[PDB]
Amino acid sequence: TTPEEIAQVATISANGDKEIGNIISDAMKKVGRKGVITVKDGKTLNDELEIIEGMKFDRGYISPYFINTSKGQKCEFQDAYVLLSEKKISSIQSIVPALEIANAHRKPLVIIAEDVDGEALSTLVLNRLKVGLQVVA
Amino acid sequence: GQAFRKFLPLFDRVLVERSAAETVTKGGIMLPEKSQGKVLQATVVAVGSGSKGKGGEIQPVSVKVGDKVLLPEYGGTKVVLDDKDYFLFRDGDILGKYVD
Amino acid sequence: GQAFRKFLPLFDRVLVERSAAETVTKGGIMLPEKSQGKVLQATVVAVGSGSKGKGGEIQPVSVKVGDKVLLPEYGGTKVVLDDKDYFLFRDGDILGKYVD
Amino acid sequence: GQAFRKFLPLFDRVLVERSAAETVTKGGIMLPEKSQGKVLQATVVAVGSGSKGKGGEIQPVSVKVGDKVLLPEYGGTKVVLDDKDYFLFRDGDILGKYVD
Repeated sequence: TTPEEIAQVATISANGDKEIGNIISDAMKKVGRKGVITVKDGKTLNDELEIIEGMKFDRGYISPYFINTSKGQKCEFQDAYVLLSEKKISSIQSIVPALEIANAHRKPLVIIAEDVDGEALSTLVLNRLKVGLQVVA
Repeated sequence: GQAFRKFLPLFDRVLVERSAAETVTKGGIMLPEKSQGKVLQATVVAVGSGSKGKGGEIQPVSVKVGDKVLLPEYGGTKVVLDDKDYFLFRDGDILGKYVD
Repeated sequence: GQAFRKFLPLFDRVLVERSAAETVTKGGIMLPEKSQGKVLQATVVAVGSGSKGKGGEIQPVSVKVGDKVLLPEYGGTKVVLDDKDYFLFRDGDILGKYVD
Repeated sequence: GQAFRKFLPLFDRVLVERSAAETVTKGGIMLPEKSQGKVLQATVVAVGSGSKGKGGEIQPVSVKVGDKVLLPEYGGTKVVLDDKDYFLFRDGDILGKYVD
């Protein structure tokens, strides 16, 4: 019934290590007692807990030129439009109207797709570099 | 026939200048220059004398100088006049002209 | 000849627009849009002046503006007028027209 | 030209209805429908105005409406009128008609 019992169970099961029990109690407090907790290696001396919030997936951007924040080599937008598709965006005509809405409403656009072929990618990079369109594939 | 920049086509051949390729959309999205292809809209800058399909008289060309026309995707010959590109077609190869 | 949307086809070419593809059946079953193909029923929106198969006079086109026609499966040229699709055929390529 | 179910073919095209494929022999053996092929016997249900092989006059079609004809293996076009199949041929493509 209490997180103290959770910490005690995780401490006993980890051969008396109180820090492992405390970190498991913190993880179960953050993501829930039925949440997803994954153990992996660390490059530091001490154990650490990282809480990943929202929808984070293992895919980076397609084009390196989309970086608008070079402080950490990342693309950063606030209040952005999202265009989602399971088909690879290749043609010009399949990418112009979404850019038209994103330019008319003056909002960033994140295009999550299976892939982006050379024609649509060249259009996106040319609009990002030349006129300064806030887009990321 | 009518000669344009010291060049007059022979028979029913028509020399046209292709229209400028569209670089921006109506909303303001830039287009890459490699994906434009060839412009099918042209303006007639030179006409020939005409063919001889019927004996006796010589048939004039249907189009005239200064007529906007629609080109087929094939059938053009590149002519370099004053280091500028022009296209030679036939009179029958022209699809249709824009009247106003 | 007759001009549609500031476009007049040349010689015996005929500009038509295809009829709308069927989306539901007569009983109410929806059809997918990817399996419709091309509509063979069109209406004539523009006609040319005509060809010169015989010497002297010029032959008018068989069809006129406002005639529903049946198109062949091959032999059309796509023309974009006002960002709308139209098809250019020849006068002899038209199979037959619907008389009412 | 003669029209059939609000359809009139153009030039020298002839619209015919193929005869019913046989399924029972003269002795009483039923035949499979898949191994029947296409029926080469048809009846003329629509004719066009005719072609312009000679200048001036217009040439009537050789066949008329209500004539039984023999079709070649190829050269026909499928036309769906009232969800029923008809075949468009040329005037010269018809092999011969059955007189009585």
